[PDB]
Amino acid sequence: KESYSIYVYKVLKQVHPDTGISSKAMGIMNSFVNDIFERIAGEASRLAHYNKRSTITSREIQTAVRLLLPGELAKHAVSEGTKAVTKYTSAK
Amino acid sequence: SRSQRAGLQFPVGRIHRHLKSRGRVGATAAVYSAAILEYLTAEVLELAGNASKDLKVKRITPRHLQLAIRGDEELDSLIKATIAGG
Amino acid sequence: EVGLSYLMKEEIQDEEDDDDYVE
Repeated sequence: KESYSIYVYKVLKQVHPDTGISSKAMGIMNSFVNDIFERIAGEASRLAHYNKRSTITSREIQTAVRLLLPGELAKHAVSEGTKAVTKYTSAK
Repeated sequence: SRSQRAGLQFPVGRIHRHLKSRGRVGATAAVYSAAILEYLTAEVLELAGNASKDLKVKRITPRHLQLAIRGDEELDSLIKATIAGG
Repeated sequence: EVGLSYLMKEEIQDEEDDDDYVE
């Protein structure tokens, strides 16, 4: 487990600039991030176990997202992940 | 930073170290993971904050998070499967 | 610390003493 509160709060300021969050709601959001990330990371690790030298790249995360997220959430998440990787490889 | 290069708020470097802690692990796997966690966080917080606003309060509480998730079949199914263990 | 399973309680009754998260 890792603390993601600062990041959850930065995103809250983007979406609802003048809205706060209670301590218990932030605890639930930290559990949300950690638990979803554990499922993503676990599925990516399972897929990488099939790779000759166990390589993990964005493909294993994309395939995990498609398996784990339902319908439109998966479509949007894939679009967000692909856009972030495109930005990352194009920039320094 | 890797997060700035990716246009993200979520911590790409820390996520990359977590993936390595569990073979070559590309930084793109950490960028893609941070992007999907940031996307899901933004969707949940926006819907919960809209429930807070409709209730004429100034903060998100666990009940607003529950109202958000219950009002979206995809978020409800994702949380149900996460709690179940997939 | 609050588990994600908190969301699957029949009906969450918000705690009066649920302090504000502080940046």
